[PDB]
Amino acid sequence: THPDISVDVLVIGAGPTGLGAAKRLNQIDGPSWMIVDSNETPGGLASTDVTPEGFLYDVGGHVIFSHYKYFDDCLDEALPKEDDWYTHQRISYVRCQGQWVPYPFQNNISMLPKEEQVKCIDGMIDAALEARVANTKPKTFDEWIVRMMGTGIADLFMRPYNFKVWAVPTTKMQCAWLGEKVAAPNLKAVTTNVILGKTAGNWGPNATFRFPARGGTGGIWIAVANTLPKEKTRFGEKGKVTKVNANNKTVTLQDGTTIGYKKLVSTMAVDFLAEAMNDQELVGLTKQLFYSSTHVIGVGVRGSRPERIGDKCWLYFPEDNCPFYRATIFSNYSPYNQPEASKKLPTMQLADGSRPQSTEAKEGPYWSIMLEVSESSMKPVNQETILADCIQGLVNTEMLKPTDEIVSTYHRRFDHGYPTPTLEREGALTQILPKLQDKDIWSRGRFGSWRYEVGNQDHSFMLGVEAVDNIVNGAVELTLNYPDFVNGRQNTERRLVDGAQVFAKSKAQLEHH
Amino acid sequence: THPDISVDVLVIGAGPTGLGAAKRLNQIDGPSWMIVDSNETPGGLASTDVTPEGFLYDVGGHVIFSHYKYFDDCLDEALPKEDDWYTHQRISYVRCQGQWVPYPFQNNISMLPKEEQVKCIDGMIDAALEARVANTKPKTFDEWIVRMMGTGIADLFMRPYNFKVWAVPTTKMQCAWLGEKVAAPNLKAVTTNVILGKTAGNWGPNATFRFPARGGTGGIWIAVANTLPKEKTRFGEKGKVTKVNANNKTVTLQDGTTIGYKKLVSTMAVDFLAEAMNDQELVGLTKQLFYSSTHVIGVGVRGSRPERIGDKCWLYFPEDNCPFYRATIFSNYSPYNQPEASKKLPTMQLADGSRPQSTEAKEGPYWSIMLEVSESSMKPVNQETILADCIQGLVNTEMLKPTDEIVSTYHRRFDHGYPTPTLEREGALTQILPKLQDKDIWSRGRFGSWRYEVGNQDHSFMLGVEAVDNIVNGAVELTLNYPDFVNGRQNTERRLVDGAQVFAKSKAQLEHHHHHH
Ligand SMILES: Cc1cc2c(cc1C)N(C[C@H](O)[C@H](O)[C@H](O)COP(=O)(O)OP(=O)(O)OC[C@H]1O[C@@H](n3cnc4c(N)ncnc43)[C@H](O)[C@@H]1O)c1[nH]c(=O)[nH]c(=O)c1N2
Ligand SMILES: Cc1cc2c(cc1C)N(C[C@H](O)[C@H](O)[C@H](O)COP(=O)(O)OP(=O)(O)OC[C@H]1O[C@@H](n3cnc4c(N)ncnc43)[C@H](O)[C@@H]1O)c1[nH]c(=O)[nH]c(=O)c1N2
Ligand SMILES: O=c1ccn([C@@H]2O[C@H](COP(=O)(O)OP(=O)(O)O)[C@@H](O)[C@H]2O)c(=O)[nH]1
Ligand SMILES: O=c1ccn([C@@H]2O[C@H](COP(=O)(O)OP(=O)(O)O)[C@@H](O)[C@H]2O)c(=O)[nH]1
Repeated sequence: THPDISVDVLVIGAGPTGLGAAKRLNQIDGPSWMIVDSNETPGGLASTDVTPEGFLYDVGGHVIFSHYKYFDDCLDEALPKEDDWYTHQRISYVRCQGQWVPYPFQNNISMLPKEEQVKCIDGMIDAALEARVANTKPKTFDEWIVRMMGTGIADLFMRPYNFKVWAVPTTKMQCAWLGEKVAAPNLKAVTTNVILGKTAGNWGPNATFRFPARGGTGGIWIAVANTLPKEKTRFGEKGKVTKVNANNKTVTLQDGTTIGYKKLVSTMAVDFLAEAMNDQELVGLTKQLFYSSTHVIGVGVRGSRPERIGDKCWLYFPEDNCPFYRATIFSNYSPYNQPEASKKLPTMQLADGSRPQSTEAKEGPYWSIMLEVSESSMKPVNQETILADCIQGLVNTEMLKPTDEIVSTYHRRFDHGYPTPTLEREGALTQILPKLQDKDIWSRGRFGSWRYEVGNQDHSFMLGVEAVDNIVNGAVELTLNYPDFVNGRQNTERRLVDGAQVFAKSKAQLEHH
Repeated sequence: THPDISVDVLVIGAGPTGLGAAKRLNQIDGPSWMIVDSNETPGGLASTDVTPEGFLYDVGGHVIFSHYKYFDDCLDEALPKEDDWYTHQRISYVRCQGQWVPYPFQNNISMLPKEEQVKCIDGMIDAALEARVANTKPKTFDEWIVRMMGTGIADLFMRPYNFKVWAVPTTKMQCAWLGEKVAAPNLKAVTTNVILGKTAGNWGPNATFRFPARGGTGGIWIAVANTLPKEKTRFGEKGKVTKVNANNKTVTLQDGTTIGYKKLVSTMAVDFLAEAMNDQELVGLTKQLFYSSTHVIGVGVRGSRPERIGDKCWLYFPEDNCPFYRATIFSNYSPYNQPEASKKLPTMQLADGSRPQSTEAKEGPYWSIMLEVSESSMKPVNQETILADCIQGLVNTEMLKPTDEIVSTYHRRFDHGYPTPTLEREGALTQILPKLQDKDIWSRGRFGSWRYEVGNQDHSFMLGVEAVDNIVNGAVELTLNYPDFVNGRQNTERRLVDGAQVFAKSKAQLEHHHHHH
C-alpha cells in the first residue's frame, strides 16, 4: 500500500546538516523534498537554551568560522542586517601552573615556569631530531603527539587534556583527524619566542569569527529554517521518525504518518538510525562506534565583567583542579546573552557555596560563564554533584572570587556529545556508510557520519548540501571523504545563487539575441 | 548595437574539451549555449587522417584509458555496439643497445646488457640511499630523475629520451607533472627481477585500453558530436573565431557573424586567445609559455605482420639512430586502419630508398607504422627531409628490412603539440587563468590551460565538463587544479544520467498521471 506522503528526497532531522540539505534542495527547486524533525524548533545540537532568569546558553558555547562561501551566503540571507552580528577576535588561553598560557599552548612555552620550559624544549629537540629521520607514519594519536610535541609537552598538557575532553586515553585514538585541530610546533619558532618573550596566538581557523547578536547560535538556525517553505517542513511530535523501512523505502512517524522516498538524507545519530531500520547487521556495526557524553554547565554572575576575565573568549583546563576541560565567557559574545542591568534578580548563592549576603532582587549588570564536562564509560561523573563541582572548579582556577554572587545556574546532559575518533572508527564506518548508500540512504552529520574532523556547524551544514548535490548533480562529496582537502582551501565555488538560477531567470524575461 | 546571436554559454573549439563542455550543457539543458569550431570535422588534435591509399593515421596513435565514469558513459552512448570497440593489453618496449626492454624501462634493467645493468643499479643504490634521508623537494625535472633513478638510468635513457620528445633539456622542466607519468623504481623490486630475470610491465594507467573499431580516435569524437543538437553547432569556416571582445563580451567569426555570451569556455591555444583579445598584457604573459611542435609520420608497408613485430603496441626510441622518439604499430589496433588484403596497391619504394622491383598494383595484406618527431626552438627539424629520415630510422632500428615494400607515406606538422612543463609555467598560468576568469572566460584544454599532467583526451574532456558544472552548478574544478587528486582516485560521482534528469523525468511522469486521469 502507498504511503500517506511521497517525495523524491526525504531529509530527517533539522540541525545544521538537515537544513543544509534543505537549503540546497530549495535552491535547486527540482526534485520534490520534505524535511522532518522531532523538535518543534530547528537547530538541533546548535540550539540555545534560556534560564528562568534570562541567561542564554549554547550547547557548550559555539563559534562560527567558515571554510565555505555557501555557508556564509545562507547566514547573510537569514540575518542580512549588519547589526544582526558581532565580530570578535579569538582570545584563547590555557590554564597551566596557575598561569594563562596563550593558545596554542605548544607555541607559547615562553609563558611557563623556566623549570617547565626546559622540560618542553628538551622534548621538542628529541622529537625534532627523530622526525628529521622518520619515514613511517604514527599509528595512534599518542605516537603523533610524542613525535610532534615531544614527551615534555605531552605529559604537561596534551595527554592529560585529551583524556579530559575525549573521555578516552590518547593511545586509543587515531591521528588522521587532527589536520587543522592540533598545531604541530616548529622548533625554530618556539625557541625564538622563549628567547624574545613574545606570543603566538594567530594559529588556527578560529583567529577571527562572528557571533549572532540575538538568540545565540540557535537564533541563526531558526532564521535559516524561516527561509524555507513551511509546507515542506514538519517539526515537533508530528515529525518524529519511529520506523525506517529501507527495503520498501518508507518512513513512519510518531503519529503513524508514513512517508515515501526515493532518496533519504538522514542526519540522526547513525546508531539510532540502525535501530529504526531494525537491521541486525548495521546494529552490530554501529555499536563498534564510541562516543562521549557532554554536560553543559551555565553560571550567571552579577557585577560588571571582572578585569581578570577581560576580553577572554574560551579557555582550556588540562589540570585536575576542576571537572570541566573548557570554559567560555559567554557574556562577551553578545550583550543579549544575559539580561540587562535594570533587570532585578535575587542572588541564589555565592561562589564558595555559602548563602549570599542578601537575597533581595538586586540589579545587574550581569555576566555569564559556560563550561563543558565530558563523560564516558571510561570516565564517569556524578550527575547530582557536578553542578557544585564546577562552581568549585571555577573558584580553584580563579575564575570566580568566593564572594561572587551567582544569580543563575544551568545544567544539561547531552547523551551524544562527541563522535570519538577511535582506532576502530574507520574500519567500522567504511562498512556502515557505503552499505547505507546501497539502500539509497545518505547518513550525514556530526553523528550521521560520525567524523569529528568535519563535525562542526559549517562542516555539518555542507555535509547536507553536498549530499543533495551528489544526489541531484553528481557532485563529489569532498567534505565527507576528504576532510584535509576542504579544510586546507577556500571553498568559494558553490554559492546560494549559482548560474542555474541566474540563467533560468533571464530565460523568464528572456528574448534577445 | 547587439550581436547577431546571443547565448548564455559559448564554447570555442570542438576538440575533446569543447565536446566535453557541450555534452554537459546538453545534459543539463538549462542555459542556452552554442559551440563553434573552425574545422568542419569535430575532434581537434584527436582526429584522424586518411592516405589516398587508404591508411588511417591518428595524431600520435592515441590510446583510450579513462579516470572518469562520465567519460566512459559518453563514449558508450557514442559507440554503443560492442563490435565498435577493440580492447588491447599494453605491449610496450623501449629500444636500447639493440634490445627490446619492456616498459617501464626503469623496472626492467634485467633485459639490458650486464655492463649497463651495473651502471643502472649503482645509481639506484646511491639514489635510494639519498632518498632515505631527503627532506627537501626536487626543483627541476632533472633533479627528480637523479633522485628517483640515479645517474645510471638518467644518463642511459631518461635524459636523452626526454629531450628527444620534449625538445627541451630535463634541467629546464619542472617536476610536479609526473605523478602517474614517470614510474619511480623500487630498489628491492628492481634487484629481485635482475636476479630472477623477470619482467614487470603492469605499471601505469596504460596496462589495458580500448580502441575504436572504425575511424580511429577521430571516429569517437565524430560519434560523440552526433549526439549533440546540430543547430547548436557551427563547424567550419563559418565557425572560425577571429576576434574576442572581452569588454562587451562578444566574439567575431570569419564570416563576420558576432556572438554575444554571458560565459565563455575557450579551448583554443591560450596564446592565440590573447592575440584574438588584442590584450597586450595577456599576450606578454602567454609568450612566457613554451611548447613543442609535433610531426606525425605514417608508413604503409606490404606483407603479413612480421614476427619480429608481434603484438607490440608502441615503442620508445631514446637512442640517436632515429629521429623519432616513439612509434606505434597502428595496424595492430584495428583491422580497419589499413586497406584489406585484397585491395591492390603499387609499391612506392623499398625501405632502403631504392625503386621497387615491380610497379604493378599487387595485393596485401598490409600493416602500418606511426612515428612521432618533436620540434622546437632548441631542436629544429628539416621538414623536407624528415620523412626519408624516419624511414631510414625504421631500417636502423630493425623495424623494416631494407627490402620491405612501402605502399603509403604520410606526414603532418602540428604547430602546437605538447604544452611544455617548464619551470616558468605556473608563474605564468597563475596569472593568465585567474585574469581570464575575471572576464568570465574559462580557458581550458591541452593548450587552453596548458597543463600536460592533465592533457589527454579524458582529462581534456572532463576539463570541459567541470568548467560547465562550475559555471552552472557551482562545482569545484578538480581536474584543472588538483591533477593528483583526480588521477589517484575513481571518479564515479558525475554520470551522463544524474539525479536531476531522473527527477525531472519522474515529475513529468506525475504530470502525465493527471493529464488524462
Ligand atoms: C559541546 C559541543 C561543542 C561544539 C559543537 C558540538 C558540541 C556538542 N559544535 C558542533 C555542532 O553542535 C554540530 O556540528 C551540529 O550541531 C551537528 O548537526 P547535525 O545536524 O549533524 O546534528 P544535530 O544533532 O545537530 O541534529 C540532529 C537533529 O535531528 C533530529 N532528530 C533526531 N532523531 C530524529 C527523529 N527520529 N526524528 C526527527 N528528528 C530527529 C534532532 O532532534 C535534531 O533536530 C560546534 N560547532 C561549531 O562550529 N563550533 C564549535 O565551537 C562547536 N562546539
Ligand atoms: C602527439 C599527441 C599524442 C597524444 C595526445 C596528443 C598529442 C599531441 N593525446 C592528448 C590529446 O590529443 C588531447 O588532450 C586533446 O586532443 C586536447 O583537446 P583540446 O580540446 O584540448 O584541444 P584540441 O586542439 O584538441 O582542440 C581544440 C579545437 O579548437 C579549435 N580551434 C582553434 N582555434 C579556433 C578558432 N579560432 N575558432 C574555432 N575553433 C578553433 C581547433 O581547431 C579544434 O577544433 C593523447 N590522448 C590520450 O588520452 N591518449 C594518448 O595516447 C594521447 N597521445
Ligand atoms: O591549547 C590547545 C588546546 C587544544 N588542543 C588540541 O586541539 C584539539 C581541538 O581543540 P578545539 O577547541 O578546536 O576542539 P573543540 O572542542 O572546540 O571542537 C583538542 O582535541 C586538543 O587536542 C591543542 O593542541 N592545544
Ligand atoms: O619507459 C619509459 C617511458 C616513458 N617514460 C616517461 O614517461 C613520460 C610520459 O611518457 P608517455 O608515453 O606516457 O607520454 P605520452 O606521450 O603518451 O603522453 C615521458 O616523458 C618519460 O619521462 C619513462 O619514465 N619510462
